[PDB]
Amino acid sequence: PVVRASNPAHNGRVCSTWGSFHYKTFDGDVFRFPGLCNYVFSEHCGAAYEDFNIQLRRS
Amino acid sequence: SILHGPTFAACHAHVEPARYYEACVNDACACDSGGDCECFCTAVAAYAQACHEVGLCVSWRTPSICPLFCDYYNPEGQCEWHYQPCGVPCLRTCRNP
Amino acid sequence: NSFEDPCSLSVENEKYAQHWCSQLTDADGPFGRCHAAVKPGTYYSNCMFDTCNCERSEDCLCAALSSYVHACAAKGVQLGGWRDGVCTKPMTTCPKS
Repeated sequence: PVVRASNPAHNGRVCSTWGSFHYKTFDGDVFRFPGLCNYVFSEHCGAAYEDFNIQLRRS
Repeated sequence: SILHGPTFAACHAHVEPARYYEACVNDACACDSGGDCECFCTAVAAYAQACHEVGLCVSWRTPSICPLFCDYYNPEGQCEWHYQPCGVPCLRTCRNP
Repeated sequence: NSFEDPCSLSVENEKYAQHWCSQLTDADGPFGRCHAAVKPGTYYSNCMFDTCNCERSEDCLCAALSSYVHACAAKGVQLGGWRDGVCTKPMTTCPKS
Protein backbone atom coordinates (compact mmCIF):
# COMPACT_ATOMS: atom_id res chain seq x y z
CA PRO A 1 0.00 0.00 0.00
CA VAL A 2 1.64 3.21 -1.27
CA VAL A 3 0.41 6.35 0.51
CA ARG A 4 1.59 9.71 -0.81
CA ALA A 5 2.02 12.89 1.23
CA SER A 6 2.63 16.46 0.08
CA ASN A 7 0.78 18.80 2.47
CA PRO A 8 2.97 19.57 5.52
CA ALA A 9 0.08 21.03 7.53
CA HIS A 10 -0.79 18.19 9.91
CA ASN A 11 -2.88 19.95 12.55
CA GLY A 12 -5.44 17.16 12.20
CA ARG A 13 -3.03 14.69 13.81
CA VAL A 14 -2.45 16.82 16.93
CA CYS A 15 -4.61 17.10 20.04
CA SER A 16 -3.60 19.20 23.02
CA THR A 17 -4.78 20.79 26.26
CA TRP A 18 -3.44 24.07 27.62
CA GLY A 19 -4.17 27.08 29.78
CA SER A 20 -7.48 27.29 31.64
CA PHE A 21 -8.96 23.91 30.68
CA HIS A 22 -8.68 24.55 26.94
CA TYR A 23 -8.91 21.44 24.74
CA LYS A 24 -8.27 20.99 21.02
CA THR A 25 -9.44 17.73 19.46
CA PHE A 26 -7.74 16.00 16.54
CA ASP A 27 -10.47 17.36 14.25
CA GLY A 28 -9.87 21.00 15.22
CA ASP A 29 -12.69 21.57 17.71
CA VAL A 30 -11.47 23.96 20.42
CA PHE A 31 -13.55 24.02 23.61
CA ARG A 32 -13.21 24.52 27.37
CA PHE A 33 -14.02 21.87 29.98
CA PRO A 34 -13.12 22.75 33.61
CA GLY A 35 -13.04 19.16 34.84
CA LEU A 36 -10.65 18.23 37.65
CA CYS A 37 -11.34 14.48 37.60
CA ASN A 38 -9.49 11.68 35.80
CA TYR A 39 -10.38 11.67 32.10
CA VAL A 40 -9.39 9.66 29.03
CA PHE A 41 -7.21 11.95 26.92
CA SER A 42 -7.07 9.52 23.98
CA GLU A 43 -7.30 5.74 23.55
CA HIS A 44 -7.37 3.29 20.63
CA CYS A 45 -10.92 1.95 20.91
CA GLY A 46 -11.29 1.19 17.19
CA ALA A 47 -9.64 -2.24 17.36
CA ALA A 48 -10.05 -5.45 19.31
CA TYR A 49 -6.62 -4.84 20.89
CA GLU A 50 -5.89 -1.36 22.25
CA ASP A 51 -2.52 0.03 21.18
CA PHE A 52 -2.54 3.05 23.52
CA ASN A 53 -4.58 4.50 26.39
CA ILE A 54 -3.61 7.93 27.76
CA GLN A 55 -5.37 9.50 30.75
CA LEU A 56 -4.76 12.85 32.43
CA ARG A 57 -5.78 14.35 35.78
CA ARG A 58 -5.88 17.95 36.97
CA SER A 59 -5.52 19.54 40.40
CA SER B 1 -7.55 -10.43 20.55
CA ILE B 2 -8.26 -12.05 17.17
CA LEU B 3 -10.82 -14.12 19.11
CA HIS B 4 -12.67 -10.88 19.95
CA GLY B 5 -12.41 -8.79 16.78
CA PRO B 6 -14.09 -8.57 13.37
CA THR B 7 -12.42 -11.81 12.23
CA PHE B 8 -14.82 -13.97 14.27
CA ALA B 9 -17.68 -11.47 14.51
CA ALA B 10 -20.17 -13.74 12.72
CA CYS B 11 -19.35 -16.73 14.94
CA HIS B 12 -19.73 -14.79 18.21
CA ALA B 13 -23.50 -15.37 18.13
CA HIS B 14 -23.08 -19.14 17.68
CA VAL B 15 -19.95 -20.10 19.67
CA GLU B 16 -18.98 -18.36 22.90
CA PRO B 17 -15.30 -17.31 22.64
CA ALA B 18 -14.77 -16.89 26.39
CA ARG B 19 -13.08 -20.17 27.31
CA TYR B 20 -11.28 -20.28 23.96
CA TYR B 21 -9.82 -16.81 24.56
CA GLU B 22 -8.81 -17.78 28.10
CA ALA B 23 -7.09 -20.94 26.84
CA CYS B 24 -5.38 -18.91 24.10
CA VAL B 25 -3.97 -16.42 26.60
CA ASN B 26 -2.92 -19.12 29.07
CA ASP B 27 -1.21 -21.23 26.40
CA ALA B 28 0.60 -18.23 24.92
CA CYS B 29 1.78 -17.30 28.42
CA ALA B 30 2.91 -20.88 29.12
CA CYS B 31 4.38 -21.68 25.68
CA ASP B 32 7.75 -20.34 26.87
CA SER B 33 9.96 -23.30 25.88
CA GLY B 34 9.83 -22.60 22.13
CA GLY B 35 7.13 -22.64 19.49
CA ASP B 36 4.55 -20.22 20.86
CA CYS B 37 3.12 -19.71 17.37
CA GLU B 38 2.11 -23.38 17.35
CA CYS B 39 0.38 -22.88 20.71
CA PHE B 40 -1.46 -19.80 19.42
CA CYS B 41 -2.42 -21.51 16.15
CA THR B 42 -3.81 -24.53 18.02
CA ALA B 43 -5.74 -22.31 20.44
CA VAL B 44 -7.32 -20.29 17.63
CA ALA B 45 -7.94 -23.38 15.47
CA ALA B 46 -9.96 -24.93 18.29
CA TYR B 47 -12.38 -21.99 18.13
CA ALA B 48 -12.23 -22.06 14.33
CA GLN B 49 -13.25 -25.73 14.29
CA ALA B 50 -16.04 -25.00 16.77
CA CYS B 51 -17.27 -22.25 14.43
CA HIS B 52 -17.00 -24.47 11.35
CA GLU B 53 -18.90 -27.34 12.98
CA VAL B 54 -22.05 -25.21 13.33
CA GLY B 55 -22.15 -24.10 9.68
CA LEU B 56 -20.07 -20.90 9.84
CA CYS B 57 -16.89 -21.09 7.73
CA VAL B 58 -14.83 -18.00 8.56
CA SER B 59 -11.51 -17.35 6.79
CA TRP B 60 -9.11 -16.40 9.58
CA ARG B 61 -5.72 -17.63 8.35
CA THR B 62 -3.55 -14.94 6.75
CA PRO B 63 0.10 -15.08 5.62
CA SER B 64 0.97 -13.55 9.01
CA ILE B 65 -1.59 -15.48 11.13
CA CYS B 66 -1.13 -19.26 10.91
CA PRO B 67 -0.37 -19.59 7.18
CA LEU B 68 -1.04 -22.86 5.36
CA PHE B 69 1.39 -23.94 2.63
CA CYS B 70 -1.14 -25.40 0.21
CA ASP B 71 1.13 -24.71 -2.77
CA TYR B 72 3.54 -27.29 -1.33
CA TYR B 73 1.12 -29.99 -2.54
CA ASN B 74 0.96 -28.73 -6.13
CA PRO B 75 2.74 -31.07 -8.58
CA GLU B 76 5.32 -29.56 -10.90
CA GLY B 77 3.42 -27.34 -13.32
CA GLN B 78 0.03 -27.83 -11.64
CA CYS B 79 -2.11 -25.55 -9.47
CA GLU B 80 -4.93 -27.48 -7.79
CA TRP B 81 -4.72 -27.25 -4.00
CA HIS B 82 -6.77 -24.48 -2.37
CA TYR B 83 -7.55 -23.58 1.23
CA GLN B 84 -11.13 -24.45 2.22
CA PRO B 85 -12.60 -23.28 5.57
CA CYS B 86 -15.77 -25.31 5.09
CA GLY B 87 -13.76 -28.20 3.69
CA VAL B 88 -14.91 -30.43 0.87
CA PRO B 89 -16.80 -33.37 2.42
CA CYS B 90 -17.54 -34.92 -1.00
CA LEU B 91 -14.70 -34.09 -3.31
CA ARG B 92 -14.47 -36.83 -5.94
CA THR B 93 -11.86 -39.50 -5.16
CA CYS B 94 -11.46 -43.11 -6.24
CA ARG B 95 -12.23 -44.35 -2.73
CA ASN B 96 -15.61 -42.56 -3.00
CA PRO B 97 -16.06 -42.71 -6.79
CA ASN C 1 -22.76 -9.48 25.36
CA SER C 2 -19.43 -7.72 24.81
CA PHE C 3 -15.91 -8.92 25.61
CA GLU C 4 -15.05 -6.09 27.97
CA ASP C 5 -12.28 -6.17 30.58
CA PRO C 6 -12.98 -3.35 33.06
CA CYS C 7 -9.85 -4.13 35.11
CA SER C 8 -7.77 -3.19 32.05
CA LEU C 9 -9.37 0.28 31.95
CA SER C 10 -7.89 1.50 35.25
CA VAL C 11 -4.59 0.75 36.98
CA GLU C 12 -5.73 1.70 40.49
CA ASN C 13 -9.00 -0.23 40.21
CA GLU C 14 -7.03 -3.29 39.07
CA LYS C 15 -4.61 -2.95 41.99
CA TYR C 16 -7.43 -2.57 44.53
CA ALA C 17 -9.42 -5.49 43.10
CA GLN C 18 -6.37 -7.77 42.93
CA HIS C 19 -5.30 -6.88 46.47
CA TRP C 20 -8.70 -7.40 48.08
CA CYS C 21 -10.37 -10.11 45.95
CA SER C 22 -7.36 -12.47 46.02
CA GLN C 23 -8.20 -13.35 49.64
CA LEU C 24 -10.83 -15.73 48.24
CA THR C 25 -8.18 -17.92 46.58
CA ASP C 26 -5.66 -17.65 49.44
CA ALA C 27 -5.25 -21.08 51.04
CA ASP C 28 -4.37 -19.61 54.45
CA GLY C 29 -6.50 -16.45 54.39
CA PRO C 30 -9.85 -15.79 56.07
CA PHE C 31 -11.61 -17.82 53.35
CA GLY C 32 -9.09 -20.69 53.23
CA ARG C 33 -11.20 -22.98 55.42
CA CYS C 34 -13.79 -23.23 52.63
CA HIS C 35 -11.70 -24.04 49.54
CA ALA C 36 -12.82 -27.68 49.79
CA ALA C 37 -16.57 -27.16 50.20
CA VAL C 38 -16.96 -24.33 47.66
CA LYS C 39 -14.61 -23.61 44.76
CA PRO C 40 -13.74 -19.88 44.89
CA GLY C 41 -12.75 -19.32 41.24
CA THR C 42 -16.14 -18.03 40.11
CA TYR C 43 -16.44 -15.82 43.19
CA TYR C 44 -12.95 -14.45 42.56
CA SER C 45 -13.86 -13.62 38.96
CA ASN C 46 -17.10 -11.96 40.07
CA CYS C 47 -15.21 -9.97 42.71
CA MET C 48 -12.64 -8.76 40.17
CA PHE C 49 -15.25 -7.81 37.57
CA ASP C 50 -17.57 -6.04 40.03
CA THR C 51 -14.77 -4.17 41.82
CA CYS C 52 -13.25 -2.97 38.55
CA ASN C 53 -16.63 -2.13 37.01
CA CYS C 54 -18.87 -0.41 39.57
CA GLU C 55 -18.24 3.08 40.92
CA ARG C 56 -18.56 2.07 44.60
CA SER C 57 -15.76 -0.48 44.47
CA GLU C 58 -15.83 -1.34 48.18
CA ASP C 59 -19.55 -2.11 48.07
CA CYS C 60 -19.17 -4.56 45.17
CA LEU C 61 -16.09 -6.17 46.75
CA CYS C 62 -17.98 -6.63 50.02
CA ALA C 63 -20.98 -8.03 48.15
CA ALA C 64 -18.81 -10.63 46.40
CA LEU C 65 -17.06 -11.62 49.64
CA SER C 66 -20.39 -11.88 51.46
CA SER C 67 -21.79 -13.99 48.63
CA TYR C 68 -18.87 -16.40 48.99
CA VAL C 69 -19.35 -16.43 52.77
CA HIS C 70 -23.06 -17.21 52.37
CA ALA C 71 -22.29 -20.01 49.90
CA CYS C 72 -19.84 -21.43 52.45
CA ALA C 73 -22.44 -21.16 55.22
CA ALA C 74 -24.89 -23.11 53.06
CA LYS C 75 -22.34 -25.95 53.14
CA GLY C 76 -21.95 -25.86 56.93
CA VAL C 77 -18.64 -23.94 57.04
CA GLN C 78 -18.33 -20.95 59.37
CA LEU C 79 -15.91 -18.19 58.38
CA GLY C 80 -16.26 -15.76 61.28
CA GLY C 81 -13.76 -12.94 61.58
CA TRP C 82 -13.48 -12.44 57.81
CA ARG C 83 -14.42 -8.74 57.96
CA ASP C 84 -11.08 -7.70 59.48
CA GLY C 85 -9.38 -5.22 57.18
CA VAL C 86 -11.92 -4.36 54.49
CA CYS C 87 -15.71 -4.75 54.76
CA THR C 88 -15.71 -3.72 58.43
CA LYS C 89 -18.05 -0.72 58.03
CA PRO C 90 -21.30 -2.78 58.26
CA MET C 91 -20.06 -4.14 61.60
CA THR C 92 -20.33 -0.74 63.32
CA THR C 93 -23.21 1.03 61.52
CA CYS C 94 -26.49 -0.53 62.65
CA PRO C 95 -29.28 0.22 65.20
CA LYS C 96 -28.26 1.42 68.64
CA SER C 97 -29.22 -1.63 70.71
